[PDB]
Amino acid sequence: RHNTAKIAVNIAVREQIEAGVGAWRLVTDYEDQSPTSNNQVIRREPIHSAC
Amino acid sequence: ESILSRFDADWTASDEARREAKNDLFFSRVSQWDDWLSQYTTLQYRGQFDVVRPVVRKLVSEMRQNPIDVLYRPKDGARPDAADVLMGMYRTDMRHNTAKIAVNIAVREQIEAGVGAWRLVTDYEDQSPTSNNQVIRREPIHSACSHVIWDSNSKLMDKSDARHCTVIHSMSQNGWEDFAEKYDLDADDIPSFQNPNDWVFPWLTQDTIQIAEFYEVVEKKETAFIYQDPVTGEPVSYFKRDIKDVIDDLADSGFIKIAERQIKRRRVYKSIITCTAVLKDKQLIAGEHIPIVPVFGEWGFVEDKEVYEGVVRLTKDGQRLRNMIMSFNADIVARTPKKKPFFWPEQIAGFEHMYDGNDDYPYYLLNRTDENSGDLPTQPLAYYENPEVPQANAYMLEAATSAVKEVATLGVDTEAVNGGQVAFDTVNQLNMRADLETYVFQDNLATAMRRDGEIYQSIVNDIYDVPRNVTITLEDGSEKDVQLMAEVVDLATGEKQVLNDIRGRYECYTDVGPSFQSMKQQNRAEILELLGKTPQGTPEYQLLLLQYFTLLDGKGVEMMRDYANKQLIQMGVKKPETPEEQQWL
Repeated sequence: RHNTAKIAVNIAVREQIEAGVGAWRLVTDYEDQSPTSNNQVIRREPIHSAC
Repeated sequence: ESILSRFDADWTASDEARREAKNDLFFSRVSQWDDWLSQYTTLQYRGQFDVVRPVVRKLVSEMRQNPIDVLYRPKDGARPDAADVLMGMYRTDMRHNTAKIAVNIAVREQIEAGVGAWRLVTDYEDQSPTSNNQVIRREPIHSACSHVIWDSNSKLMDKSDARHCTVIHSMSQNGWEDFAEKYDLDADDIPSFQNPNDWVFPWLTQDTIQIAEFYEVVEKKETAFIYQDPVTGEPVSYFKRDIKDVIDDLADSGFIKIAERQIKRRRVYKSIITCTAVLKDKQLIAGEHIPIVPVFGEWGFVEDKEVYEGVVRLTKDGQRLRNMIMSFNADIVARTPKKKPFFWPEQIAGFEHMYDGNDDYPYYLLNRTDENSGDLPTQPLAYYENPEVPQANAYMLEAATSAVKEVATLGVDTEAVNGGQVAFDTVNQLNMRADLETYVFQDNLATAMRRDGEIYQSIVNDIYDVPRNVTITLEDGSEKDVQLMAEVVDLATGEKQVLNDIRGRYECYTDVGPSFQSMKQQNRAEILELLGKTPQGTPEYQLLLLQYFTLLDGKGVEMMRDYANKQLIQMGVKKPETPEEQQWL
């Protein structure tokens, strides 16, 4: 459903050279985006400018 | 009103305008027009200098592999012959399209002219045939660089929800086009909009025309179905539930349920949040959301004010004083007061005809006499002597000429291994799904494939049950012809206009990858290198001949799919989709 992470992997690996590492964003807990049997995976993503 | 929320923060745009936003035009100011910055004590004439195309120009010619023609990912939800409701819908490529260039405008839009906003088909079709089979068009917008500011989502967008910043489309004195279906009388709504064109007021061209009223703002929704507290009267009956771990069967603890969630919304109306007002109502539309989405490149930002994604101008070092040559020569070819050969011209310039080029050149009265002096070597050497005779530009001309040792060295390779995919391409493929993503994840009301709903014809099941005498059919040739005449049926009937998010009606998901267009393209990988694919032997007799057709589904040869009927039946493989007909024998 999501084959590749477009910019998320790109700036994350470059930022750690540029600045100190940050956090990694995710949907908190459950039952908001597309709840159902099967159907549940949330793709990787860094946090917002907390680095 | 009492709360300034959406407006007050929107007064901040012009607060940084005097610093970042008025000079944020750099993209088009370095790419075109005038970069004038620090100048003082100057004269006018200057200002066509184009060295910036070499860096910007190859990126639009960079990659021809962006179009990525790809076909038909299947899945396990519905088998490929269960897709029968569409057929040739998007098999058409796209409609007859002005937008085949539009995506090519979008791929350079990471900055270019400040990122534009994307536009799709405000309302339904004017042309109304049957057998819908609907393809479509797209356009972005121009300008709108720093004039629009986006704090919304900006990170992971599948746009499963319709939250948008501002959607209404036009700018012009005919821009009142946008509402042509709507109210549309005198255009009297009188807003005040966004005029940051730096003005000392020498000259002209300010127009106030803009149509902006917010559309859909901050949707917030909670469901967590089928759990509640039925008794005691319930002040603000609805409440919030998240964690589900340890619950088990409570059914006998009390009331039965058999309940569904009717959408419960009274949204306190700030009414489209127009600083002035909106004069019309009833924006509630159909099933799911509005198909329009944004178009987006790579994202990065730091703090309050920034400058983003340097590509165009890396040479800003030498761009400044390499034009001091204008002051070297063009200044001194002007200012010169009479380069002079002073030998014995103490009186110098005589009567007119001397400098008119009269007759022949020899001159008159070069004379010398001196009163009490004494004579020693007076030596008039000075012709104004020497220009700056630049030396270091046998050196420094190359540094302003070449910073590309640091720049153009990016992606050194020719072809074959070590491909040329760069960060520009890798993020843009998620735009192409707009040809499809817009039509699918939305639920929408009736396409009315056959006789609208016609939910069940099952009534016909009433006529056949025959207890008294029944016999099996005696040997059957002749009239039966095509089968399916009603005898006994269990149809697995249910399909509804809005089937909400449920699987089995879904179409296709993201196929993105390299340029492979799938009918067996990567099993034989051609490119420029490998050769031997499927050599001769027993396996190829059943492999390359029947299975490999570069002609796709083409009907120019009907013996493509005709192998199976009278020849291979003893082996038992067929490979049509088996729509219609059979054998005689």
